[PDB]
Amino acid sequence: RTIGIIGAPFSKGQPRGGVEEGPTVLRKAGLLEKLKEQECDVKDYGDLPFADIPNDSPFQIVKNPRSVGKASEQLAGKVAEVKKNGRISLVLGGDHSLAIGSISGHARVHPDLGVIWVDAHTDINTPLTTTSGNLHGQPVSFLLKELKGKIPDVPGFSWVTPCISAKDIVYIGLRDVAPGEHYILKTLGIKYFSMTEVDRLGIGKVMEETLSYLLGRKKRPIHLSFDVDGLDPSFTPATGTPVVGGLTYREGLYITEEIYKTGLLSGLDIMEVNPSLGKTPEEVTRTVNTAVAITLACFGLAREGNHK
Ligand SMILES: N[C@@H](CCCC[B-](O)(O)O)C(=O)O
Ligand SMILES: [Mn+2]
Ligand SMILES: [Mn+2]
Repeated sequence: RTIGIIGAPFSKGQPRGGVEEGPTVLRKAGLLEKLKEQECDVKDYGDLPFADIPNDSPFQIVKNPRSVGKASEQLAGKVAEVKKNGRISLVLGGDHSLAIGSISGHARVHPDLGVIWVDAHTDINTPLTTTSGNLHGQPVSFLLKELKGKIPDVPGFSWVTPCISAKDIVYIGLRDVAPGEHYILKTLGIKYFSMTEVDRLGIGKVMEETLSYLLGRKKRPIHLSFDVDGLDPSFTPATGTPVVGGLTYREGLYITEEIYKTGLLSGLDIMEVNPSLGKTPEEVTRTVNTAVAITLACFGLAREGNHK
């Protein structure tokens, strides 16, 4: 379970911009260092410099498409790289649009990967369903095979090619899903566990089924794209789109303690942490701390204890 820290200080996937200064708060909070206290082999590929694109006019109402499509394309090759090194890719990111390039490059080296998406939103808006233009709520849209042919030609993404099927992804923690997104959910038959199902089943059963839905016929690679807003705002408040009634600190730790234990963690994304959105000093450290703990759990830190 070797690690390949990959920093993606990107933000042009939504309005607020301090999200790109996240690989910093995390890195400085002690991430890579605390990972060493664990039997983790860690190699930091440094922060990915995402040069700006000055000339990036809206495509229809889709914002910074070329800036977003390039930074995702940039990450795709960088993630493919650490993956072709026998390392789990750790993507400390800015916004969640980077999951287009994150999952994409992972699939290049591992086309049989299953995606586990922890979020309050499904982020499955097509350039035609979305009503905000923020590309951070459309990433799953560019990634699914079923929908290609329904995904227009947004400038900057011609390097993309649907890598996963609707049946290779699960959603945990949904509580804010748009009408266009819900129809794509039900239509393509995407398996998901919104907050209603976590409430009915308990995260224990929720996690049992998720993994069994993904590793039932073959023990295939798992891609955990974790959005900190999946967790309730009382834990990770320094985030762009917070919704009440979210996953608890403990459920945040339970989801990842279980995933780790499969030994199949292959790729991970810690997205949407924005310090500047913390209305107070301890709001930023509580978001970053909850983000560091989710990461450590993904790599072995167990609440019951650990011993050499
Ligand atoms: N569906 C809204 C919200 C997106 C939420 C994105 B996320 O998961 O990265 O916080 C939009 O399309 O702009
Ligand atoms: Mn998201
Ligand atoms: Mn979200």
